[PDB]
Amino acid sequence: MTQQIGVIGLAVMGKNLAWNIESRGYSVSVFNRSSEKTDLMVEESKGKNIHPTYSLEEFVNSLEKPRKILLMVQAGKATDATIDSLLPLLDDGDILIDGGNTNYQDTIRRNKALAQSAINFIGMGVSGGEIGALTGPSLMPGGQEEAYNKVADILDAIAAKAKDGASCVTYIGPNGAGHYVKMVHNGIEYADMQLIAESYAMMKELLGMSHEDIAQTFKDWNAGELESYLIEITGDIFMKLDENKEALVEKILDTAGQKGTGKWTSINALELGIPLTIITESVFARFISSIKEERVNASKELNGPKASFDGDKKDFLEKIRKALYMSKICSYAQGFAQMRKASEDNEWNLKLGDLAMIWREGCIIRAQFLQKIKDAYDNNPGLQNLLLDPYFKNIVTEYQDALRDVVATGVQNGVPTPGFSSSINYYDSYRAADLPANLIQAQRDYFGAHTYERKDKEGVFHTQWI
Amino acid sequence: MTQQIGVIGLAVMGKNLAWNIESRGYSVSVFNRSSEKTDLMVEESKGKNIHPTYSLEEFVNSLEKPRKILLMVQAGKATDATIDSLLPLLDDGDILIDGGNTNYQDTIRRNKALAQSAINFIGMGVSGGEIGALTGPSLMPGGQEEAYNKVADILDAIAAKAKDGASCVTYIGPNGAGHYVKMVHNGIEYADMQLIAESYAMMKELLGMSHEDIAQTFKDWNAGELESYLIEITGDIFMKLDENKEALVEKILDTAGQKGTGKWTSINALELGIPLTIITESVFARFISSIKEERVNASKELNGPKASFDGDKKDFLEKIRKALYMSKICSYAQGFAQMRKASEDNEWNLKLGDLAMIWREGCIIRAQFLQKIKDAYDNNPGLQNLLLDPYFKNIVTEYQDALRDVVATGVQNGVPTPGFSSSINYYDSYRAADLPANLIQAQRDYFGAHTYERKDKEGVFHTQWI
Ligand SMILES: [Ag+]
Ligand SMILES: [Ag+]
Ligand SMILES: [Ag+]
Ligand SMILES: [Ag+]
Ligand SMILES: [Ag+]
Ligand SMILES: [Ag+]
Ligand SMILES: [Ag+]
Ligand SMILES: [Ag+]
Ligand SMILES: [Ag+]
Ligand SMILES: [Ag+]
Repeated sequence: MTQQIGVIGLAVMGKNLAWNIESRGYSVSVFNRSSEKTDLMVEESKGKNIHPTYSLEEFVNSLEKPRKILLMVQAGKATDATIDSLLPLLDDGDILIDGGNTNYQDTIRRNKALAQSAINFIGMGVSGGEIGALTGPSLMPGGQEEAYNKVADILDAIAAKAKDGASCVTYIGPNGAGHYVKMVHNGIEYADMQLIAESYAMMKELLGMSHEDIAQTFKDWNAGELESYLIEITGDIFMKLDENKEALVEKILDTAGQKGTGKWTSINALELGIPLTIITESVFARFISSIKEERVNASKELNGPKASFDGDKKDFLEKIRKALYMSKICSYAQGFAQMRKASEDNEWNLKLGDLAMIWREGCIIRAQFLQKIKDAYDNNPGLQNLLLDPYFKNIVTEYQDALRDVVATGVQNGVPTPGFSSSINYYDSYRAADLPANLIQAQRDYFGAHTYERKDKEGVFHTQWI
Repeated sequence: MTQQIGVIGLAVMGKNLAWNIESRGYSVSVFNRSSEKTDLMVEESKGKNIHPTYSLEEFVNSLEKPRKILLMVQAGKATDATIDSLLPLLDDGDILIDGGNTNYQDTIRRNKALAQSAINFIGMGVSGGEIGALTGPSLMPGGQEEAYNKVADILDAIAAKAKDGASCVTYIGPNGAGHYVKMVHNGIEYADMQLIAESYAMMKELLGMSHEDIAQTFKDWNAGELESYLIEITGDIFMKLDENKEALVEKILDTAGQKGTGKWTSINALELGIPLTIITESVFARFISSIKEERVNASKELNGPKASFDGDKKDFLEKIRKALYMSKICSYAQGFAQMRKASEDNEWNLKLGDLAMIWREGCIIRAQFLQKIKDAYDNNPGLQNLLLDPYFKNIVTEYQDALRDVVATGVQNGVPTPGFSSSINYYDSYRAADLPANLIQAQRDYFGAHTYERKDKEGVFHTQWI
């Protein structure tokens, strides 16, 4: 009278995972604090091996040992409440797996505390949404390596299967390493969406393209280097019409939301001293678009240039394509530099070549762009920046002319390009052998006596500038 | 045998403050954990009323009550260690004042904990460097208002006197409001230093200007609307010669440092949901300046355009002046929108018109720019963005033409302008009644089923996009 794994939190995500685990031949117990949601699942699981429970004691006593408990409750304090109530009921060696979109610092705090009580805590990032959770998500579990191996086969059976037959799951590293990589991957998707949005803004407000030509443009781009799940979905979106045979994408209110992570990865980059300019401008861009009523009033008070393009539009369309691909490359270069620094500071010993399976960028499809990131770090693990990898190096040095043109016309025509500008600014700052920071060092030496180093002489110096 | 106020932490900042307090006629006790610096201060204070102590017990018993203890020790944990040791020796109503560059979150924690022991805590930001603390610093005290009034006469006597006679000290608000405003003010200074740096970069790299042409340019600008302490000193820095009459600022290693605050103010804006693009890009720009060796090898692998300017150099230099002024306005707009949001979330009831005395920007000189910031919020306290203030609004809408030319010329010439591009992008996005976030909402509605709103009809909607 025992089950092999239990799930707590029977919302859409937790219910779908329990069904996924069940469909592989595993006996699953379930529990929900409010009882109406757990017996609801019972009526939907008439043929499935799902054993409902209605108390925390019954749920824990229903699982074989070492117990494997998958936590799919609300992020934040509800998760801490579930762990705090489970802890006195658990036994030494049990495994708690938090599959929610947790801040990695909370995963580190819980994994450290429960380890003192001989309880394993695996923070697992889950990608795929409700659809993927049912059929096969991609998982980023982090925590005790021995606890992962005890549950590796369950995670392997329920995870997505790539083209190579490989499971979309691997051990990221200790404690909060899994939730961290999940956060950084989502932050990289933040940048890609903002760069695709900027590409659509120029195709619409500058080239005056229809929603038919816009959709066909992205589908063309998805066939080449820009092949990604986001580009493919973007093309289909511009083809879904509404009541009056109009593009529904244009009637959607332009206020972008975010459930954290975007804030989290930019805050982390600032803490690590990593320049995550493109992902941070993307998070800021979502902030600005939420002040919609404030923006509409500002539009009536702040004038700007009228967008005009008299030249060859289809060659400018290709320049936008090169600008999008290069800015995406700088996006990853910043994001993977962030991951390298984070593994150093957290002593995670991460393998960046193994952390290139981003979901929205073509995960199961084995997108060529992802394998190029993996191979770059695989061939040179000590690689300091993806911009210096021979492949990406060759592209950004040839595509920079297109990005500079696209940024220039965008600014001169009043169409904001926070992500495009960040990329060409990053490439120009990163490649600059000399920066005007020497002037900043001089000001800092005067105002706060912070001293300075020199380019010709060794040592540190202070100067009476006045 | 009791003094009126005590100082703990006898480095140069705390020793200068104690001397400042003494020079106004107050009896001062001093103490340092390691006694060696204490009885070095007796050797330097022969004629002044400085009573040294060598135990925390003696230091506490040497002060009249309610005791006024100014903390000037190492930021963070040395401060917490001094507080933890002081607490069992204090009495109800005693006032601890931390004058270090402290994260405002630490002040909120300390003020709440000490209040439960009937101990006042004042987090006080101090600006002006070491010479300022000796002759007259800028003070931003925050904490118990009744405790501020008990030390207000001492703070007013030692603080700098602006050129309208007023002492640059004022009660900012409860708990961490004082250190918070110091953090936001420093963040605004970060942006202005990076924008001045970008201005100098194009004067040299693009306009091929001299080092005395560059110097006289900043002094010319300091005579107009761009008058600030920063610009005036930037002109003096370019006049500092070395032994062989070379410009000394050209020899300083271009690695800009930072002691926090810049990180903190950008992390805070991300937490508040405030688009602080210009200040954050400047913080990231300092990060990029640190990887000097990495930048030097990147310069040998990543090519860019050769900077060249054919047109009127004087006409472009005036555009750089307009680009600098508008970008400065756009950073103040972000910085003061951030302060309004923080007063709301923290319940500080901040009067933004009284929080415009930024040190490096001309607070002691009562710069015309800072008074226009004060007048903007005095004339309209509910003002949501300084871009909407009639004075600033008429300047940004005229100067945008110059900023766009400066940004576009920089991108096409490979001179990185992260702050200039951020400002014009911030202006274009804030004035945009419609942004491409509608596409981001459609993508989110597909991947995570996050639903969306419409522009024409009210309600929430979810679409199957394929
Ligand atoms: Ag995979
Ligand atoms: Ag991932
Ligand atoms: Ag269409
Ligand atoms: Ag993935
Ligand atoms: Ag995958
Ligand atoms: Ag003042
Ligand atoms: Ag200040
Ligand atoms: Ag000179
Ligand atoms: Ag000031
Ligand atoms: Ag002042």
